Amino acid sequence: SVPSQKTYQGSYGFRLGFLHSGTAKSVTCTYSPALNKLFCQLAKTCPVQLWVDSTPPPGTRVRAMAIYKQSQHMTEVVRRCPHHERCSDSDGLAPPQHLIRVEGNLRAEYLDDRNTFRHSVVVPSEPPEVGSDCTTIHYNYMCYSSCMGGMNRRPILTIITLEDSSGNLLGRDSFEVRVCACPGRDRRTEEENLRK
Ligand SMILES: CCn1c2ccc(CNC)cc2c2ccc(-c3cscn3)cc21
Ligand SMILES: [Zn+2]
Repeated sequence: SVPSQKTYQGSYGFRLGFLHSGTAKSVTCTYSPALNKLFCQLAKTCPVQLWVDSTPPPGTRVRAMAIYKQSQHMTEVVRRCPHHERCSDSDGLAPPQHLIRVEGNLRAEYLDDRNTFRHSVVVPSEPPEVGSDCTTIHYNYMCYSSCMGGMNRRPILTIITLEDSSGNLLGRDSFEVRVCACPGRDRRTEEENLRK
């Protein structure tokens, strides 16, 4: 009923990484290590790095799923709001209900769980491009945290799982997400609040 969010590096040493994008008013996506929280604008590119200490097998996959952070809402499926699920902004692959999309990966697959009704998007694990030290997946979040009838200002977490070809767990990481109009300003505010 509630997927695990326990960090788990597993046998391959799996974990996420994030760019250092700053907090200027014009930034479209920025990650706060002190809050373990990503702030991004609606439907904008969010680069998420994948790191491992050793090479996983061919057919390893990487899945992303959103859940509500608060206890009283964890059982509710995170989905796009009644407006955005009907705004015909499909990319041809992502179902219009899904909050999380993968940008620019034709091997992305979108799951509606037959049992939990939860949504997820999964791509094959790939080695870094020649000359890079990690692999990057580009995610888009397709509703605002504030969207009425949808997330309705409730905070969410993204859970990233490394999986084998059967879907068995190999590694797990997670981060909070706020989809908002001004990520740089809101990251500065929430970090100030944390210190105060
Ligand atoms: C998880 C992304 N990633 C890395 C990230 C980071 C690194 C470390 N670079 C210093 C290596 C890999 C890596 C190697 C192989 C595969 C792979 C082969 S067949 C399927 N997936 C994937 C890899
Ligand atoms: Zn919405």
